[PDB]
Amino acid sequence: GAMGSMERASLIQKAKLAEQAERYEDMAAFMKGAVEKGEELSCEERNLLSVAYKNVVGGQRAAWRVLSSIEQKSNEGSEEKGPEVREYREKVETELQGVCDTVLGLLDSHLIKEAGDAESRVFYLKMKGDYYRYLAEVATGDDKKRIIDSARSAYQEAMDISKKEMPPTNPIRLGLALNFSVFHYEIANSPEEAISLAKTTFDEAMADLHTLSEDSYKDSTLIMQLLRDNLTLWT
Amino acid sequence: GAMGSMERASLIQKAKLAEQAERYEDMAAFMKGAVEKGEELSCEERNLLSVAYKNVVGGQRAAWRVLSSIEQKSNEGSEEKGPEVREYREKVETELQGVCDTVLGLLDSHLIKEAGDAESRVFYLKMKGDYYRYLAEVATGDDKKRIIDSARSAYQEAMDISKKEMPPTNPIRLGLALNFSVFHYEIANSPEEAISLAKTTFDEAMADLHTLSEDSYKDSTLIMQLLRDNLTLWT
Amino acid sequence: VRSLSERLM
Amino acid sequence: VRSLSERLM
Ligand SMILES: N=C(N)c1cc(-c2ccccc2)c(-c2cn(CCN)cn2)s1
Ligand SMILES: N=C(N)c1cc(-c2ccccc2)c(-c2cn(CCN)cn2)s1
Ligand SMILES: [Ca+2]
Ligand SMILES: [Ca+2]
Ligand SMILES: [Ca+2]
Ligand SMILES: [Ca+2]
Ligand SMILES: [Cl-]
Ligand SMILES: [Cl-]
Repeated sequence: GAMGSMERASLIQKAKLAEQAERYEDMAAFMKGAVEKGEELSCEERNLLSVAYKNVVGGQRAAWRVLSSIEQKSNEGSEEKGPEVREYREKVETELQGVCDTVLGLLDSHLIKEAGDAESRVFYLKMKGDYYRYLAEVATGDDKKRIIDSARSAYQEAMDISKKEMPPTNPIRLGLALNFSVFHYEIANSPEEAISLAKTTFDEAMADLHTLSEDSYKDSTLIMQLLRDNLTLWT
Repeated sequence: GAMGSMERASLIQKAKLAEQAERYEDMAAFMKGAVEKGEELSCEERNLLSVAYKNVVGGQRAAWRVLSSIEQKSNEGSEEKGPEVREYREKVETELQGVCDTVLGLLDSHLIKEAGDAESRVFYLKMKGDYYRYLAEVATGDDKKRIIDSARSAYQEAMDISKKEMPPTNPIRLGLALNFSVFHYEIANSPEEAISLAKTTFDEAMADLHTLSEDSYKDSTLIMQLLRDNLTLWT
Repeated sequence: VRSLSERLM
Repeated sequence: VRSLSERLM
């Protein structure tokens, strides 16, 4: 890899600089290089990895949605405009799939298999579910069902560990439940499951807030508010 | 070039789609491909070219400024942090210089030499001044003076044509004067020249507004407001 | 309107 | 504060 000659610590330092400069493609390349050193990642490093790729794929998803909407309008009384909209939507889609495959490849080689603590293992399995979910958003072929089931399976394994090993207010556990609820609503055509999961997650977190410091309370309630916002949109 | 196999019209169509999707690197690559077809550019196409590269270089400039500030703080009681800040600032700087060189190369091969009408020739010479100005922002070596003079010379030629061939409210003429005033203030250490140019430009445009339609009035006054905002900051 | 997923810190 | 240059349409 092009980062093979750079020290691990320098890659992490430069990822932090890239974040400050809003250079998320660079940030992701630095963090990929750091993962490829073969050592496990600390909590801060795991979050740097996620921030970088979430920003990269987030821009791709936003662009894909714009282009997909234009394409769908073109396929209604609509003047034929040639293959260009489809071609360019396909170009962005292929790039997005490539980023998702890269993240999934890092998780499979070898972040998940070396992650034994709940905070690392749940984090990575959640990420696996997320990037399969992003693949599912653009999937249409003989693979859509299998991609959806791969997302579901990763989220389910993460959920099972999180419920056994983490308190209901743990921010990773909350973010996982939030994203699995989004999977149910937006991917799996299961709005009732989404609503039930969001409600139970919110209520069980509410009942555990009394155990938390001021700073942890702030962290947990911020994520709980997203559960509440979705419940307001969904009901 | 990778765009050599794509039709000119398809490149323009995809540049417009990339703009809508906020994919400015793609937009710039499409417009570079369109320029390399060898035909002159229409007014709309010239603006697509400028929008694309302005967005690309604008992100690079913003990142370079963040990194340069971090580097300068590191070189004051400041703990030594190694070569990483300098290296990464240099990486972004080199990328930025490469984008500027690409735009300057398109202008030199062969957009300027084929531009005979004032609206095209002034537009391209202004762009030449702008991209030399962006090079000057990061220049430090035995080339800073020559880069500054290249920006000045391009802006001056554009100014001379614009004053002979365009009314004082023409939006290209106004944007040129605005950017040349910024050159004087921020690059050439000539704040009085900047102020004088902004004032004369604003006043001469004011006196020509009566000749304009409602839509042209809106276009011209929007740029005049930037001249006024700078004068407020500079005085 | 699309559902809200987990946000960065 | 940095000077304002020409803006896109
Ligand atoms: N450079 C960034 N963006 C981040 C840095 C850290 C960070 C993590 C540990 C120590 C110091 C900083 C982040 C973090 C923490 N948690 C916890 C769950 N709420 C979520 N994100 S994020
Ligand atoms: N796709 C974009 N961004 C743009 C398209 C056009 C455009 C130009 C001609 C015809 C139709 C559209 C732009 C334009 C025009 N002028 C004039 C000076 N005020 C500045 N920009 S910009
Ligand atoms: Ca381990
Ligand atoms: Ca535990
Ligand atoms: Ca000509
Ligand atoms: Ca004229
Ligand atoms: Cl394409
Ligand atoms: Cl670097």
